[PDB]
Amino acid sequence: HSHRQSLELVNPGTVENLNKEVSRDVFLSQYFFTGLRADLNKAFSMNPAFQTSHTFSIGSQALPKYAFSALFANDNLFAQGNIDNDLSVSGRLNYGWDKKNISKVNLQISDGQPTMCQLEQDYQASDFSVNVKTLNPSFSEKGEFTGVAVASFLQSVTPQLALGLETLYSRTDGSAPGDAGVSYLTRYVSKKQDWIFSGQLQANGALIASLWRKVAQNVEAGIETTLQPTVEGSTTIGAKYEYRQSVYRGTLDSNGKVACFLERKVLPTLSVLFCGEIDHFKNDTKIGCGLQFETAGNQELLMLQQG
Amino acid sequence: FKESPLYTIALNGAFFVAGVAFIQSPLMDMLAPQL
Amino acid sequence: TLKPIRVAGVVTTGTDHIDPSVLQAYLDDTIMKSITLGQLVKNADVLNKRLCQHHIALNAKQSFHFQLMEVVSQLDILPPKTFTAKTGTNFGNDNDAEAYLQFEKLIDKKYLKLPTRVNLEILRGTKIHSSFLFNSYSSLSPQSILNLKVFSQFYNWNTNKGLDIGQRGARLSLRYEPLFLHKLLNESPTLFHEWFLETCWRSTKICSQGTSAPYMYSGTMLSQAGDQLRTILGHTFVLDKRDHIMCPTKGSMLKWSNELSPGKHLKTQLELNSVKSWMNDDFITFSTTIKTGYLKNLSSQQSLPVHICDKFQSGGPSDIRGFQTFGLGPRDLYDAVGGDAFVSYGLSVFSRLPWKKVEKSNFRLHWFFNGGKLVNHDNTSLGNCIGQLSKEHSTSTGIGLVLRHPMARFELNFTLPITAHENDLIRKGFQFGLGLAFL
Amino acid sequence: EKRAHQEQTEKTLKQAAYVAAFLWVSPMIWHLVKKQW
Amino acid sequence: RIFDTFPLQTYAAQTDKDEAVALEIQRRSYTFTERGGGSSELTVEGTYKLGVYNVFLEANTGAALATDPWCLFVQLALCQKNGLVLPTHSQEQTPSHTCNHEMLVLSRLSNPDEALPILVEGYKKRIIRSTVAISEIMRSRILDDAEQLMYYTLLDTVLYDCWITQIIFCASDAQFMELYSCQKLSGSIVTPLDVENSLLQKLSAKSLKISLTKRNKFQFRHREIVKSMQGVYHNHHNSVNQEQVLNVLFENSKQVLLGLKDMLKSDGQPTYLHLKIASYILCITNVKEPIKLKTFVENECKELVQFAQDTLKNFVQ
Amino acid sequence: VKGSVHLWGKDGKASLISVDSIALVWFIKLCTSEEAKSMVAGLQIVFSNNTDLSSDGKLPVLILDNGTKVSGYVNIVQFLHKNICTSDLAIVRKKDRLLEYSLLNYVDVEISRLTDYQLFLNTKNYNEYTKKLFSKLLYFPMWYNTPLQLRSQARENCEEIIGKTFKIAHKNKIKGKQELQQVKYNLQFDNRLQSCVSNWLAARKKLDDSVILSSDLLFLANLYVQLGLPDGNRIRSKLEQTFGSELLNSMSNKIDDFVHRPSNNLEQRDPQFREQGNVVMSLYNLACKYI
Repeated sequence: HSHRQSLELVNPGTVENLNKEVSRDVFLSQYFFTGLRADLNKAFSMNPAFQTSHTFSIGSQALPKYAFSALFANDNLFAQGNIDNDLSVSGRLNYGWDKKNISKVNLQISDGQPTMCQLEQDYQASDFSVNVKTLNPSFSEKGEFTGVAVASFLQSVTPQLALGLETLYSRTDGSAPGDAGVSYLTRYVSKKQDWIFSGQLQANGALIASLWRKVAQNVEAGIETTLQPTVEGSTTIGAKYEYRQSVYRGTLDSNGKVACFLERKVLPTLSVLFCGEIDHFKNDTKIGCGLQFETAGNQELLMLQQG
Repeated sequence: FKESPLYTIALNGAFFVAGVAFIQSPLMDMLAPQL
Repeated sequence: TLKPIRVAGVVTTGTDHIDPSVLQAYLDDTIMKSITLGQLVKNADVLNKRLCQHHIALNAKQSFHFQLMEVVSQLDILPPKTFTAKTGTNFGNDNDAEAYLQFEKLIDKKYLKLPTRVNLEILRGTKIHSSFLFNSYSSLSPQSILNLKVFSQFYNWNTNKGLDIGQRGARLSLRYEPLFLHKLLNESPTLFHEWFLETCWRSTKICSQGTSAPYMYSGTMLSQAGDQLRTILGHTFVLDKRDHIMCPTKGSMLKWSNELSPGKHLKTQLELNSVKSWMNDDFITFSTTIKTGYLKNLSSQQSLPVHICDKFQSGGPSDIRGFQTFGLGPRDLYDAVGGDAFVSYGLSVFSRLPWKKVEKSNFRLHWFFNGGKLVNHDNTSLGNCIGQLSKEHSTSTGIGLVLRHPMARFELNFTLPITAHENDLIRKGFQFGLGLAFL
Repeated sequence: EKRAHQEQTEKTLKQAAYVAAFLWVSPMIWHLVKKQW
Repeated sequence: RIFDTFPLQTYAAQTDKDEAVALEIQRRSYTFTERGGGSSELTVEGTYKLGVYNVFLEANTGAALATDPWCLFVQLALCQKNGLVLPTHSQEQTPSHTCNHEMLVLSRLSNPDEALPILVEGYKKRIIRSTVAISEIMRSRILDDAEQLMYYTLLDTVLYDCWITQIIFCASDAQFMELYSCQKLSGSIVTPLDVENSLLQKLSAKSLKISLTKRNKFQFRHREIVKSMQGVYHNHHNSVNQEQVLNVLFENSKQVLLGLKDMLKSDGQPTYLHLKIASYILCITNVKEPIKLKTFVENECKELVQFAQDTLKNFVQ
Repeated sequence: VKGSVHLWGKDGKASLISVDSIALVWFIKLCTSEEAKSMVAGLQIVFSNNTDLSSDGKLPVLILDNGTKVSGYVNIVQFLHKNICTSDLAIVRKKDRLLEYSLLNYVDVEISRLTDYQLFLNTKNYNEYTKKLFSKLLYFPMWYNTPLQLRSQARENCEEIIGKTFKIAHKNKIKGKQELQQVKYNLQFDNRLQSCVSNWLAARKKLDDSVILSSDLLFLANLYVQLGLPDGNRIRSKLEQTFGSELLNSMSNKIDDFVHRPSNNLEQRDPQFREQGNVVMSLYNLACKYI
């Protein structure tokens, strides 16, 4: 265990964030919506993070008519609770026993469906990462595991490459053995951090190949290719401009559809947002407008925000 | 003329490599405005 | 102190938003009758509290050291005359949390010489389908206020949200609160009266699938659905001699409510609460609550039945722990049809946590005993009503943990019935309840 | 079929564990390869 | 464990009940008596109650009939199938009670679909049959004859639409609320409580009309005239197109009524088509305001009003 | 009778979207006798393709030069049949008018509902054929709302009758669930269609079978629309096996004969600007609706 220290192997990121830059930062699929949306976010404290958010939406079905969320976060705890109409409750609780070990629990209640609980444990070593998440644990009369178990390991062979595997075991009812799936993950980061590449091979032959590039501090791009006999393929290109006044995002798919999403900050509190997707081949177009307004709960932060 | 799943996989891979080449080319760098 | 001091002269700053002829009444009636220094200090405190209550200033500063005869200095903070947008959350008693958005606007003195305020509120919630509220407040006097409310709200009421209630209308209310009590009632007891007149159009629908169950389809509940318009007069008296509203440690509180629908019905309700602490650091607290209510039908020959929403209901996590909501009283088939007379009592005891690591926290151990009765009395005699209201009660006991935060009260209890009826909705074991009002 | 599926799942998980061990020992193998070349 | 010992004591069910409610349900219920003699041979679990909009007492036979064609058709079908006899007055005229079928006046808000008639069956195990269920039950008894099914579907699509449009538009609120509302009335404003009943009709008149346009896919057949009722503009663009729609319905319904006179021969027990024709005739000849449909059926269709009276004599003793 | 008839269509043919425009051009082209020709003489066919002229939002509309608007195939033919001087397509006798009206109304309210299901609620037909026609029928800004409106309408009439990566793989079972649901739905539709058309055939035999009535042009129009869709082979197989190859072939031969007719009686007219339905007229109508 001496040449390992001499090589100075760096700790790789989480297995779930191999293509995080492309999936979240670049592409606007996650942040796209339809109809009219208004958000009111009020913050009560800074060093202990604590805030609430009221969401009022109309003109669309994906966004609920009204929603209320409240989150708190101290140095080593995170607790978020959200309530949506028709009595849908979601709660996330993350605790870090140490800088390496993190335990998280997600509990959702639908008031008419069985309560769903997911427990995840993550460990970040000096040069490898191990995560294990369990969904709906159960034991039968034979003492056998029942539920969903996902165990992923990732190790960086060199400070530029990272290889890992993910194993899924899914037993639903317990009468029959669950299915097992193995996925291979590979990640490469350039020396200059200019561009990164990611690849994933699933158990069913599905392929994911993503590339992320950062031209400057205000311009990023990404390209994704997904594949799955009966197989289907998709190619997506996305571009993001991050400016001090506004944020622009555009995306185009190989099927001939395009989408745009802009966030314009005109006031220190109010910030408008527009989004639009057009598919000329299939004749399907969706639109969405929204606004975000921020307030300070206590007088100290109110004065700080006012100036 | 193939019209096969392997053919469409190869076509998607060709699209991906063409996009990667475009990104690596100075055209993508010039696509970014100065500001 | 007993130094003879007269007051002549008030230097006001930041009072350009209020008419001097209006501020003079406040100043006179609160501070320009003092004859000694202690009275002057008490009157200054009363004036500050009153100006905070009437939304004349968000913060008031007072100076007395200036010099028998002396001149007092008053400083206001100029509350925002412009628009005020707010968002908020409220705790309904029946395990429902409501959210609301509110817009406030103060009217300039050149239009109305009386301090006036207008707010518009949009509210949603667990059972509240929707609510639109328009409130207008006017400070007619330093010890009197007038409110005009226009409301339109739709929600679900009964068990499993079986019913659907929609109300539209308007009410006008006048609240009177004396500045000083008359020597009988170093404390600040609260006392106020409120007189209101309301008109409302209400629609009741059975929002329950007939294939689901035979619930909400009894003979009584089928004849309740429909539309009705009504007008009611009402009076409310509150006297609160307690040191805190949400965390009492000593003292008593009394509430009295009267409602009259002319030629239709007359309702009276009374509630008494008493709290006493015994140990060195409020370790053991004993709270006793007793509520009574009586409803009479003024219609001729027992015509014009009283609606199900105007009758009393007993049972629930808040009212009587150990039973389900709408879980007491007579039933037609499986539905609680309310009652005309009711009595309820609670005998709670609170203890602090013995662990000195966590002992100043609001979390406390709780032992409670509850009970009561709800009857449909014959309209003949109060004697018969009391005779049939004093036998075969429905009691319960339990132990649990309570968190009495000033914002809200949370309780997690293990409850066990002691007496009940055959058809009562018993709730044994663990029960959770959050809100503001508990027995 | 049933027990056959159980055995197949066990074989897949054992192969996954073997590949995990191979990945764990991979950095030293690649360091030795680089030293040789 | 020990939970079974709690409650420590248990009393009988509380038997006190409100008497102002028992009188309300007694003036809104009408009892179906048996054909030949006796009271009945039924238990409380075998009786049913028919929920209808309202009730009117006809001049000729004096029986109590529902004010809606569908409710009256269901009432006649139930009387025919079980051999019952039409009521004559509310149960407040007969304080003594026994186990009989009955007809109950209910608000349309007494079920999620906001429609009547409904059927309530059983006491301790209670079943609610809605309007759609009643319609599908009634429509499955005429599938044997394929020609009678064509006539049956013509009555409740053309004539039904004409009746609904006329009653909603060409008649005043005072006439609509007399047929499709359970609210009380006296006809003379004397007491201060009669002023309060007059404002409720004005306020809730339009809300009851919107609920009536959803009973038989009326809102789907006529989409552009049920959206003009849900707004306050009174524009003349939607006021000219409306009278064109209401004019083709009346012209089509005259053909239906003139063609029905040619087949009105009942050789014994009436079929479901004769009962449905009689229901429409009896409900049209009840309206007081001079609507065009009533004028037509009273001036040009004197042979259709005698058939309805002849078919009604089979159910009143 | 002098007026104008507005229908769904393009360049002299009626689109498969509307089964009442297809049956209304087989009507005017079958009025050849002396009595029948005077019924439709004076009418002008316009393929306006804008619903703002309709009195109830449905496109086949007759306007008699003075504001009198009659909408719908059944209403139009019933209005025309009562304006006969009385001095191929046959005119039914007085003793058989109620039955003819009953059959026509039954087709309109029962069998014309099933065609909407195949046109909009059937995914294989909607995603492949239905949506492509609107882009050619309407103008560019008004290209996307009409298909969604018609799809939403077509499911309101048929409700009670017919109604990381491993996580993605788990969600992929939705496709199999959808396939099972589609297989389930194809069984209710077949039974309902078999019952409706069997009832119509049983009732139709009471009339004369040697003539062509107004109610035959609508049933055959529904069959023509339903058997020309991409998924029409399954329907053709299901109907044939339970109603007879000879009967199905006779109906198809009648449909083909109706399709291959000379357009002599028919006389088109190019739409005028006030009845175009372009962006300017759409904005004018939107302004007038609110005012």
